[PDB]
Amino acid sequence: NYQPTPEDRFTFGLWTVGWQGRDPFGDATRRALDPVESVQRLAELGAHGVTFHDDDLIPFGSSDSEREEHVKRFRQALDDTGMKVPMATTNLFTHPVFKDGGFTANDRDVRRYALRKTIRNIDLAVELGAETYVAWGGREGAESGGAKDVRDALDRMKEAFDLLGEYVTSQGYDIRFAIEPKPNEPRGDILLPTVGHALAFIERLERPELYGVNPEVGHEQMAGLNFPHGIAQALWAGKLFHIDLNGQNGIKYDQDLRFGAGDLRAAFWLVDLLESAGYSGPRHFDFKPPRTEDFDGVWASAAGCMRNYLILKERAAAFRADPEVQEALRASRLDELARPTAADGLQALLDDRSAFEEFDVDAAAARGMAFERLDQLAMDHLLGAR
Amino acid sequence: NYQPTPEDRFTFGLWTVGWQGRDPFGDATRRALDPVESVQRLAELGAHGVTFHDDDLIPFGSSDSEREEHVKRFRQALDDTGMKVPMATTNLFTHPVFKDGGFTANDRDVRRYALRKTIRNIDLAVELGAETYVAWGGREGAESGGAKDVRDALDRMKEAFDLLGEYVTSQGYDIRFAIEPKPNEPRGDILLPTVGHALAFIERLERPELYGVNPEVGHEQMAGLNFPHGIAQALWAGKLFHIDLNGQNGIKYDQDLRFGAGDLRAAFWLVDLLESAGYSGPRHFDFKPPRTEDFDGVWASAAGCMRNYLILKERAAAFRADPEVQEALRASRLDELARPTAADGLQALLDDRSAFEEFDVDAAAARGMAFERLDQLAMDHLLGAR
Amino acid sequence: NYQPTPEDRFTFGLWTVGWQGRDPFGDATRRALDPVESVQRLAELGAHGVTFHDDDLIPFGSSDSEREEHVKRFRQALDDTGMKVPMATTNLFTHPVFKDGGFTANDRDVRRYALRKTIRNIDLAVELGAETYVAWGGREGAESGGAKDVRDALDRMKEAFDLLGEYVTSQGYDIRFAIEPKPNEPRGDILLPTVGHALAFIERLERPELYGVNPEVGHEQMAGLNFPHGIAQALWAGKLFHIDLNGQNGIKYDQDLRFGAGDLRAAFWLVDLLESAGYSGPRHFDFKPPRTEDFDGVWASAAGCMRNYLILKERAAAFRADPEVQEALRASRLDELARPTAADGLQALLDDRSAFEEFDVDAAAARGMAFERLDQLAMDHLLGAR
Amino acid sequence: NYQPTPEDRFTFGLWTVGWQGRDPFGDATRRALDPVESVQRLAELGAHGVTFHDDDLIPFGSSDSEREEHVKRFRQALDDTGMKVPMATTNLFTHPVFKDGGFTANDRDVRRYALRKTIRNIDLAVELGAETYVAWGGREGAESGGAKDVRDALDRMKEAFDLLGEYVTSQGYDIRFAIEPKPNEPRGDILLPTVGHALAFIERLERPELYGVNPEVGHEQMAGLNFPHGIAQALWAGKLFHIDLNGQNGIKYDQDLRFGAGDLRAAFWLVDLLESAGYSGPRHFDFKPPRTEDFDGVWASAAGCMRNYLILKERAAAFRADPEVQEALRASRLDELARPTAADGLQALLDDRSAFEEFDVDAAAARGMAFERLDQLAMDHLLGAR
Ligand SMILES: [Ca+2]
Ligand SMILES: [Ca+2]
Ligand SMILES: [Ca+2]
Ligand SMILES: [Ca+2]
Ligand SMILES: [Mn+2]
Ligand SMILES: [Mn+2]
Ligand SMILES: [Mn+2]
Ligand SMILES: [Mn+2]
Ligand SMILES: [Mn+2]
Ligand SMILES: [Mn+2]
Ligand SMILES: [Mn+2]
Ligand SMILES: [Mn+2]
Repeated sequence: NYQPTPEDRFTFGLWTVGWQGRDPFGDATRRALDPVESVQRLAELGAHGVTFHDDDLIPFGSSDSEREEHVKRFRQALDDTGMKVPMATTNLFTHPVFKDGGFTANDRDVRRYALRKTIRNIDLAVELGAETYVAWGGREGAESGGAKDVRDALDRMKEAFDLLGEYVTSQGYDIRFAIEPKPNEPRGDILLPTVGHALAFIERLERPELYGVNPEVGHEQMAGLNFPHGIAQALWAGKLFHIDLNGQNGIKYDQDLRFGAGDLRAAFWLVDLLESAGYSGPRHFDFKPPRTEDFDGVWASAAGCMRNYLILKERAAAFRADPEVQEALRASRLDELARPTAADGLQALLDDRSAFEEFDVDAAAARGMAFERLDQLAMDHLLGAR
Repeated sequence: NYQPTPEDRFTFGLWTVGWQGRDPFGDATRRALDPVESVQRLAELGAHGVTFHDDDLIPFGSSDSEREEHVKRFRQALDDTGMKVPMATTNLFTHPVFKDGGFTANDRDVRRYALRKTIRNIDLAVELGAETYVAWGGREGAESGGAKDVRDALDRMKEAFDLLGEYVTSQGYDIRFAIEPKPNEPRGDILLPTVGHALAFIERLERPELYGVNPEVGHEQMAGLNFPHGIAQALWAGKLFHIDLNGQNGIKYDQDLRFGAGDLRAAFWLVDLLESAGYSGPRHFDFKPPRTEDFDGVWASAAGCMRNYLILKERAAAFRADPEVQEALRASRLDELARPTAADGLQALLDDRSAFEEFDVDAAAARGMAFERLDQLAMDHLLGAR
Repeated sequence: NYQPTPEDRFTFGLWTVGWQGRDPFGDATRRALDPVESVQRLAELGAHGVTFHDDDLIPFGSSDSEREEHVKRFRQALDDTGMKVPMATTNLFTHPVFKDGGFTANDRDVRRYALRKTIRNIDLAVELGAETYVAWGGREGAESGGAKDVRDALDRMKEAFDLLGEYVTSQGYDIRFAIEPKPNEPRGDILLPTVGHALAFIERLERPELYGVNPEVGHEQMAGLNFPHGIAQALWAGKLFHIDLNGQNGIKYDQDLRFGAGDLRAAFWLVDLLESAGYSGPRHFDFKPPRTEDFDGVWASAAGCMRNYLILKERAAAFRADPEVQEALRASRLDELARPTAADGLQALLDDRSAFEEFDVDAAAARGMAFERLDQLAMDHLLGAR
Repeated sequence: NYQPTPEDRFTFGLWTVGWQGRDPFGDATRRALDPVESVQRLAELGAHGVTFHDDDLIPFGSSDSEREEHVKRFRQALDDTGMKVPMATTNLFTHPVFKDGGFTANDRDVRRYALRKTIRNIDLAVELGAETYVAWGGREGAESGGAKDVRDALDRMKEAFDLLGEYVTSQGYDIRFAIEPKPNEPRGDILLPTVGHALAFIERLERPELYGVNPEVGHEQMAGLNFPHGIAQALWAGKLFHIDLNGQNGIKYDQDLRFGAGDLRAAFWLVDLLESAGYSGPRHFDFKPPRTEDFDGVWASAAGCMRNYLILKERAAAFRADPEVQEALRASRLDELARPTAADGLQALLDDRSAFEEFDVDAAAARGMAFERLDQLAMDHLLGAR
């Protein structure tokens, strides 16, 4: 049951199943994976494609011949499996040069390098067919207040993204950017810490249409925020270009659990929203198989990502299609929420005694919203307890 | 020492010093205050002005004669003291009619009422000289996923704010709006939960220039965010129209402690930023004297708000003016953060071998940022330990 | 399906379904309920019993004749329905006299009053058949550091609980105490903030056997803790005398959602643990129907508490009984976790070369734990997706 | 000013100043330090001593000759400087063998190994003069519910600590154990997650007098708890055997900032408590110089730890000695908090009409606590603004 196929558009980063298990208190628990092997194993599980940071595919410091060979082998794996590469990104966080940032490093020479590194990989992303180029500015931020003037850093961040937009447009590329928020970790505070901050920033870029967000479940939950609500605001803005799916337990370090783990009900409401909104992008998993696992456990955890999406998709669809739930949604006035407040216009509102002098506030206040009955229908559907 | 005067522009809501101490587990511990008495007592402490929700000044349900009389008495107090009213707002949260929201209530008739209530108070705010009209949508949101379609609610929220902008423009008023984020409480999740989400939303209003944010220290800290960073992003966007100053200890219920309490170092960095940026708006306190206090303690806590601002202003100024700190800022490359990354242009960057093929990554990585020395200078200045 | 009956031992506080919906930003949205009516309505839903604070049953300030009459009517309702009263407690938080605490108020006369108030209600609890007397010290704590010397407050708290133990023993009562932790709200920080702190404190009481804990799902989750783990530690200590069941979304104000709402997977693991451990106490709900609801919604939300417990009980049982899961538990070495590390004794361990000089660390490190496969079996069982 | 000397008892782990800066998203930014060099540099800053994990001093896997040589060199550095070694600990977290735990690993052979590893290092700790042996069970816990039966794991944890107590007693050693709580990271949830849970656990060990806690500032703050309050409870229990000092900003990953950074007011109240209680143990820093720093910044950050302690010690002493503050403490009834509630005894309390029938609740409720004035005196003292 709940068997994924490539038509489900499930994608995985190389760095997900390839995570060796190092952590700040721990050494690797797994050997490195060849990207060719992860392409093959993901395909066999029913994935649609893979994504990469530059340095996941090509070791940092490679010669041009080494680079060609890594890319050749990867392309052969993609061709052998039918896997796609819908998204790529830059690693602007691992190398010590990026310890104060890439695009917002205090050192100008590092900012210029970060841009050159990114632009080299945009070209490769396009080679490989990617439609989206993600940017997670994990090193952009500070541990102390004097270290980083945030106005100046936002000026630098805008320059960087505007240069990248100039570049793609100069080359005639179709690729679009997706900025990935995170509130903290590895920096004490990261710039553009939530979906909202990233959306706001994009509106000040010179070509805003080229940029959207890549929200990650666990990242918004590291700020205690409602991930489905943030996704709804990104969809409302027309900016959900890509998404990272995983699990998180609240406010703590970035756990990157498999999707469905962590906050299960938020996963249900997320799937419900993506499906009802007709989101057409990749269902991408940015997760890490726990370091307790061997390779068999890596593949089990990846399979579980997809399985849980498909279970939740079935249950959300059944919820929305249930006449009893449709009834309950009307009883809770979700239909009224979707109608304009004052399509009659401002003057008409001002002249409507039913809106003020003759509004019976107590009668309106007495009306229950019937939200608990609706929510228990939702729970019953999620649990298969109807 | 650190004596405030009206020229410091310190303001207080009527509902701050007037908070009777009810909480969800507790009855009032203080009698209600007459607004006239709080105007007088605040003036005597050196405040510049006061702010109000409609229902703080005029009891809900008042007749026109009662309303005139409440306003008359308040105006006399303002005239007796020289206090100003720079901001007002609407109470769209206390009355049970607003239990599912004002502007985004599922019930359309409630949304229309909320707008009429607001517009009546805009007129009064303008009467009294207010430059800013705040909106805190504390009831906008949900406890469960099916109860609120956030796309539809954002459509309703945009209609509401666009109608308010149509109204002010129709009347020729100069007043501008400031949306106050909060992530949760009283709703399980509140819409526009952070500065970023509110900034993003404003960009989609029909007349965005009429709207900014009213960030509150404790609200961003309820999401674990860096309040000075969020203020910097609001300043970068040109949208810091007003601010609420108070204290909070992290991620928990909204504490509304006096300013300086809660996160003291964040208070220092906030003041440093407001002063270095030349923020010219009110320094408004949205706080609650703890319910342990009698009226003497109310006034002590209000005085402490202002005192702590003035202490932190002195220390931040001394930090920035210290030649030793100026030196340390250059050593940490804060000067370089403020210069353009690539004013030479994209092509020039692309053709600069110093940015890639001949960039010595290891040499750059070895350079320490010197942030800890800078931060300990900051600590020494804050503590008066230089 | 999932129909509760009194044999399931589900209990509710009067203050749960009777919550009028006041909050710190909001007035009541529901009328007060007569305890007689809530007894009747709960019984009809299949509840086993009810619990009370003194002031829920007898208005504060009642005369002896009024008190007798309130108790008479309540007893008639209990007799009419077959409902039980397994637990009672004291309200040491609503009245302004308790603004700095009951048992740890700085004012000694308040501490003495708090004790007298409690002892009066212990007598009534015993009258009504209660086996457990809960104490939630919601006002014990501080908003500022100088206000409360915690060593001195713990001395006062120990005196108070030791006096209560002297009292029950003097009267020959069988009732036992259960201390309910909470980390914050209404105080900035509450004393005994978690299960662990309360367990530790109990060990220093003069008659520790008389005292256990009453952990509440949402309270431990307000500190970001794992509620099932804390329950396991209370069970390990022999101290789970009572429990409060509800839902919470992480680190924020105390939400008191219906059980099953909030962290659904934690609810599953909680039920699994209570049932596998053979917890024999009440399954008590300390929840609040959201203030959006009318009375119909109150009863729906109460019914949902019980329904969700029963669904999760079925799924947890099925998980543990599945041979495939039993296999997976052995593959993950849960059997080995349950065997003694060194029943051979210290000397034997010291002389065992297999434990050190000849332990093959790499071979052991290579063994995967198989936890992800186990967890996806758990997920499949919870969702009814096997 | 604020110059530390060895008599201040400041200590540092080798792993603090020696942290190379690896993090889960980042490679090392600093070379490894020779322990000899850190001993020398710490001594020159005015430190009293150093602490170590086994694997900080002796590379994992060393031969007996290599081990002797590492220890010889370290002892020479200690002798050259007069530095002490008051505490040591075991690394039961870095090596992949410990991926599911040391003492509570599911694999029994790993649990036995963990014990042998610890016991070898206890012997060395004693060699070097240590009085305290810390245990931080960072790998004890789980990412999923089925992986770890917490009752069984606590049985294993108790066996392990009881075996260690048998060992020290068999050898006639004076050393005592200190269990270090942490709520999460690297495991999704860690067992014994707070001071309270560890204190409770200790009471169930066979020789409880041999065990205390080693609380860390940032760890309790990762659960949003009040660190000074938790320290007060550990002192009340007689169990503050050691402490880890650092800084943290709330609920997020373990930051390990220098002491004084993070929550500054909590640092002030902590110092106030340690000094007023006469804590006589090491003032140990478990911190990490941020990876932005070079070696000069490492030493600056270490110096700042000590400086901030000494500043806060001066300010706390001045607060407590100020007659004005002494007055304010009496006005807030801190004197009354320290007197017994009912030294007259239970019967006397029961017969005291002033405690109930003739207690004037309203008069008592009207009395303000004067906490805000007290707290602003505290703020003025901290800031040097008296
Ligand atoms: Ca889950
Ligand atoms: Ca403070
Ligand atoms: Ca749930
Ligand atoms: Ca600080
Ligand atoms: Mn992540
Ligand atoms: Mn991601
Ligand atoms: Mn607030
Ligand atoms: Mn506010
Ligand atoms: Mn609760
Ligand atoms: Mn409770
Ligand atoms: Mn730490
Ligand atoms: Mn530590």
